[PDB]
Amino acid sequence: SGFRKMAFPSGKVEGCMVQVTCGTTTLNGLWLDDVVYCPRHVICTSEDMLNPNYEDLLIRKSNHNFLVQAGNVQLRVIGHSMQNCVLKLKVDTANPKTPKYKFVRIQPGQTFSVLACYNGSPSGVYQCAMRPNFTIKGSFLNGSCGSVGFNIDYDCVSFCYMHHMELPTGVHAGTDLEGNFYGPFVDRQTAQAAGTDTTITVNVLAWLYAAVINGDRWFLNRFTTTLNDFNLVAMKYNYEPLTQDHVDILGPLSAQTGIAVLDMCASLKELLQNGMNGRTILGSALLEDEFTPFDVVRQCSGVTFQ
Amino acid sequence: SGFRKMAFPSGKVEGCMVQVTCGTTTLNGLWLDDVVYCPRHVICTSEDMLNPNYEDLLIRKSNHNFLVQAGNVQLRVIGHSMQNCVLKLKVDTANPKTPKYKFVRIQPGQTFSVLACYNGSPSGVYQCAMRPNFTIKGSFLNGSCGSVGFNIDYDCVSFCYMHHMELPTGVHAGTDLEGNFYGPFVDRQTAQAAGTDTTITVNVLAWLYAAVINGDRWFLNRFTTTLNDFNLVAMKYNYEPLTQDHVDILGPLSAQTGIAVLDMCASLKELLQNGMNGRTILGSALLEDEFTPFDVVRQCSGVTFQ
Ligand SMILES: *[C@](O)(C(=O)N1CC(F)(F)C1)[C@H](C[C@@H]1CCCNC1=O)NC(=O)[C@@H]1[C@@H]2[C@H](CN1C(=O)[C@@H](NC(=O)C(F)(F)F)C(C)(C)C)C2(C)C
Ligand SMILES: *[C@](O)(C(=O)N1CC(F)(F)C1)[C@H](C[C@@H]1CCCNC1=O)NC(=O)[C@@H]1[C@@H]2[C@H](CN1C(=O)[C@@H](NC(=O)C(F)(F)F)C(C)(C)C)C2(C)C
Ligand SMILES: [Cl-]
Repeated sequence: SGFRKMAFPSGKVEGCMVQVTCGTTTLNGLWLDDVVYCPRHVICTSEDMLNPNYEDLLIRKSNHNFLVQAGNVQLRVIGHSMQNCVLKLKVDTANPKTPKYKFVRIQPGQTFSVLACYNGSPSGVYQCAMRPNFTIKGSFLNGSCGSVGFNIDYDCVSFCYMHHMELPTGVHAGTDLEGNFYGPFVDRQTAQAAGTDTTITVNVLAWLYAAVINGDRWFLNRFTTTLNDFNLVAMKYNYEPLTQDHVDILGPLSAQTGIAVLDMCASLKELLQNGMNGRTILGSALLEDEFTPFDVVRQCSGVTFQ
Repeated sequence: SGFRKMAFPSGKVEGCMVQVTCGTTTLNGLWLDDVVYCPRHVICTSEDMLNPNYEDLLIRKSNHNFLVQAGNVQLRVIGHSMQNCVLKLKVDTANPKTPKYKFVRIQPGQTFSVLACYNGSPSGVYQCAMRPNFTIKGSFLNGSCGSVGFNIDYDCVSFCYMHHMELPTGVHAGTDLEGNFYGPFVDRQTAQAAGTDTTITVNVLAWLYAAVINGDRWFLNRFTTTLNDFNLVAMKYNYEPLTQDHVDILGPLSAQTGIAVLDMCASLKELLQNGMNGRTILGSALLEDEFTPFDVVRQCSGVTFQ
């Protein structure tokens, strides 16, 4: 029993983290095979970052201008290219600790683990959700750029996030590993703000199933609803629309608990309209939307990774 | 910016996890050098666990009765001994991935990372606190026994917890790595309950400093208090007494923010007496007591591990 925000074990990713320095700018890189991936603004000074011309700064750089360290080992750069907002440095050494891996662009609502790094070294690990507004609610200090987000499937690391920047309200934006931002952000220091966020409904329902599984069942009412009535009531509270796909995704939890998805929807509608009235669910006084159905299943069914 | 419950990177510990089977009971073991450490009730059947005689069951076991697997590799046991509630299996292979390490018995209030495992494989990682009542609020399914808790200091893993059991209310109990339980629990299936828990005051204050650092400052009042008046008011709310040691421990955060500890104490007193009145601090609607001063410093100063 119990239900915690749980990250994926980080060891496979730890063995991929390097320090990248260019001029006086140092951040983190991801060393896979014989390529180091890092945010392309490693090639800027502070000054430059207000409105940088990245292809101009990069044309003026030679391989030797990039210092890549993996512990007390310098890796010689033998090539470099820019892919969108990500810089690729070819090195003369393939990373022996390269795991089985993919690059995935995740969808709003999907979670991942962030391995927060400084100077190519891990600080710690925690789970995040890609928010509907294409931000994450992270913990990142200066030096954290190049820190990555990932999922593990069994033996395979799916890299989905590389950290670039922090927006007002202390939320975070970055790219997939092909250097395309999530959301409308740009890698320059100018006024940008996150869009107004929404609550990930399917995830809140998953979390309500997690509660039931753990014996926290007070919020279950005797009623059902239609997907129609549910979506109308939830729109008022800034909840995303629940789709039939979302309903189908919730099937495993629904089947495990014997609670139809539209019954849980009725229970949630009552929580939204009536609030929690001094009560907690799974320790929490607010509804949690940063557990996916799969996360709930993994945690409550003990899925592991090799 | 941002403030997340962050675990230590798990890679050093992952390389130490094995599966231990004895008869039909399988759980996790910790492989350091040429010793595998696991809960001693691996040598029980279900039946046995209601009131086991561990030294009797163990005398009837031979080395070969313990199957230790590390991936698709069986490690031959060449010795076995019991230390309190922990079984030590000497194996014929020293673990090549053994990190620099210590065994520490942590104090109530101190945090650690748990690497939750099943069948010797990692499921995920999350942070916990040793509660004043010597339980942790974990996430552990059947098969999780032998999962360990740890801290990383730079390069050195301090192992402080090995998981044994789950109590009513879905909280968890276990041992240090010398097999002594935290708290009054015993490794047998009989009625045991956690003592009534208390809130870790020093940790809540640390978390209030974290909030200030992140710009969440609404709860700061203009007042100060004495350590005396604070401790009287906090006793009513089931908060632990704050000691001068705790005050001294909070010095770094106090100095960084310019807020005296007894001013923060005044702010907290007001929160306890008046509640939060619909407001959140760092995303949270309840006061959080599972971040230590050091955790706050690490996260808000970017301490890393090699
Ligand atoms: C990242 O570049 C980094 O860690 N380092 C080390 C270094 F200084 F050498 C480069 C940082 C990470 C930031 C720093 C503030 C705390 N948390 C973080 O995530 N990224 C940046 O500093 C990026 C790069 C320039 C500006 N910027 C920002 O994050 C800024 N944001 C914005 O301008 C805004 F649009 F509002 F989002 C800043 C104001 C937070 C500094 C780039 C190229 C966008
Ligand atoms: C641990 O032994 C384990 O994971 N495994 C795999 C196995 F079955 F082969 C042995 C489990 C972990 C438990 C299981 C329930 C979910 N979460 C957990 O942490 N530990 C136990 O099962 C221990 C051992 C016998 C009984 N027990 C308990 O946890 C029981 N608790 C109690 O009796 C009580 F005192 F209330 F705390 C149980 C009722 C939760 C099964 C030992 C030797 C104490
Ligand atoms: Cl909360």
